[PDB]
Amino acid sequence: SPRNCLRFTLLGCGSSPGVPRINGDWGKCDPKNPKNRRRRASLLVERYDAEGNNTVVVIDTGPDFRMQMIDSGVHMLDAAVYTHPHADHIHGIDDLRTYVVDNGRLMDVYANRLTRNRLYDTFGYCFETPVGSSYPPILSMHDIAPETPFSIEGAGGAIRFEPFSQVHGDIESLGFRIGSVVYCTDVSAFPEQSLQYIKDADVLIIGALQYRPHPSHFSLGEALEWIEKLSPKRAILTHMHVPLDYETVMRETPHHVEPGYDGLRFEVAV
Amino acid sequence: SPRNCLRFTLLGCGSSPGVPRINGDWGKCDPKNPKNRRRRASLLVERYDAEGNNTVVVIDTGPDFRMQMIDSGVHMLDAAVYTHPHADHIHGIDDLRTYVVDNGRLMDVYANRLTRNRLYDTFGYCFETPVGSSYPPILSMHDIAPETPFSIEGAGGAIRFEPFSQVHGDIESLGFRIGSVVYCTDVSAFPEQSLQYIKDADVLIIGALQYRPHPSHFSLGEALEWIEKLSPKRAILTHMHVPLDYETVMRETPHHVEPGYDGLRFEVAV
Ligand SMILES: Nc1nc2c(ncn2[C@@H]2O[C@H](COP(=O)(O)O)[C@@H](O)[C@H]2O)c(=O)[nH]1
Ligand SMILES: Nc1nc2c(ncn2[C@@H]2O[C@H](COP(=O)(O)O)[C@@H](O)[C@H]2O)c(=O)[nH]1
Ligand SMILES: [K+]
Ligand SMILES: [K+]
Ligand SMILES: [Mn+2]
Ligand SMILES: [Mn+2]
Ligand SMILES: [Mn+2]
Ligand SMILES: [Mn+2]
Repeated sequence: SPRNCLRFTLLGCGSSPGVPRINGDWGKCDPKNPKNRRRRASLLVERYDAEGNNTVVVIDTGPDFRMQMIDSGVHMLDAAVYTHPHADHIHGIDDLRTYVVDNGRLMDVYANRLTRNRLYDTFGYCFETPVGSSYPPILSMHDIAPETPFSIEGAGGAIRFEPFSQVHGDIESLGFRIGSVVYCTDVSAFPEQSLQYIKDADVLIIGALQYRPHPSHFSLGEALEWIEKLSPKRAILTHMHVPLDYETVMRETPHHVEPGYDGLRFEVAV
Repeated sequence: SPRNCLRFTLLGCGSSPGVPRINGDWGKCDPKNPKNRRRRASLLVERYDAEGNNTVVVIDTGPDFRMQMIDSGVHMLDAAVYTHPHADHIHGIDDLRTYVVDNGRLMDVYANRLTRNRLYDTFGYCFETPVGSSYPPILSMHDIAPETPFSIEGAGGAIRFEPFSQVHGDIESLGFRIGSVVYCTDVSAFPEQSLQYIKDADVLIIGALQYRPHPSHFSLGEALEWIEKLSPKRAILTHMHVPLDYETVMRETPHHVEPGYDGLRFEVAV
């Protein structure tokens, strides 16, 4: 059992349609390598104390959330933190309901104004019972904003997040630093003020969609450029689309850089 | 390869949180029997011609839709038909996008007014590009209503659906007859006018949630009562929650009645 650590699990490392796409398209990925089967992008963040008690926080609840949590072996949850309101990051939100019953209290969720306002539109019944329904709400909303740290409490002690702004095509997404681990998905550019949060990470988890440019995400080359500038000790690529084959990308990248895979898990000192 | 037939695949046969729940709760289900692992409720409907060309229609696109379609081995889709606007039946809707690209045209979806109006609220971006976005819409909406048959065209020939009203707790859901196969999920009572569509089926797929009463679904006993009255040649139970173990329910039910399982597949004459 883990003790005296943060533990991170890469729940999903795929692009918005997953790998393979729903039509069975693997792109250039080797279908025989299980590491190329990719769920939608999400990160589990845990803190364990000396006795193995844990605080558990998920970053994003996409459509794969339920299977991600089942397969993680972690059976409790303290909070959900959201990057931005795109389908692949939010459409598994209803599956928070079981934990509300287990915990006997609303699930604390964390989101910026843009994300929160879209969740209210799309998933109002999670916040407020609509006319003609008997379903109680399940979520308790908390604001977050770039450059304002926030902490989530739980049985393993507090987990402190440092959110920051990312450009994501035509909208803003959030990245987060947790200790010396940084999570940057759905990003096409980093604003100058965000650099302090992303440099000198022990582990930088950074989105690299594909080889060719895309308006909303870094290409592999752009991600590598950023990794060279930010000098993380280790980098892990995420939000990888069907052009990016695990073995191939492993070869093409520096030794301290690797494509992620679903279930990739590591512990770090608190 | 299939020929000259309708083919039905039970894509999912679970209750709204799946089996096991996200917290790893299997209830009374034997976790060692793969048939007890249940995705959210959905049915694939295909028509094959003499040369093996197919028309493909899905009933409901819940969170498991992508994996359901991948695992089905069927890599194309002509339409989606919706029963009612509950999370477990609609929150995988974004994953229709790949087929829109493949088909070069909007995905035809079919829904009653209640369902359509909720989809417009929750998933507006699928119908109409919102302010500040460049994402084109992906869906083309068609009305359906109880007692009004409708047909979907495709490469395998037309598939004719006969929709009818079901009581589902505080709302209405739709059931459908396709030839002599009937699909009745999320139903707590059948209105008198719907009986003509449900009697004398070759195969009746009918929701049975659990043993104890529930306001929104038939219990196993209630489902069996209905099966005795409607005299289907074969019945398959669906939308089964964690109290209902496959082997156990198999024993407890008449020979012509069985609990479903994900991937359950059969062909019938056109
Ligand atoms: N919930 C939501 N999803 C959107 C919206 N516009 C696009 N999407 C979906 O969000 C995803 C964008 O994927 P990305 O390439 O940023 O990972 C796709 O699944 C796309 O269909 C929107 O306005 N709301
Ligand atoms: N999309 C949507 N889902 C709902 C609403 N109210 C309840 N739900 C969800 O719909 C499901 C109801 O499940 P049922 O027991 O009918 O299979 C649960 O996942 C529940 O959280 C609603 O107003 N809209
Ligand atoms: K490498
Ligand atoms: K039986
Ligand atoms: Mn994304
Ligand atoms: Mn995005
Ligand atoms: Mn349901
Ligand atoms: Mn329902």
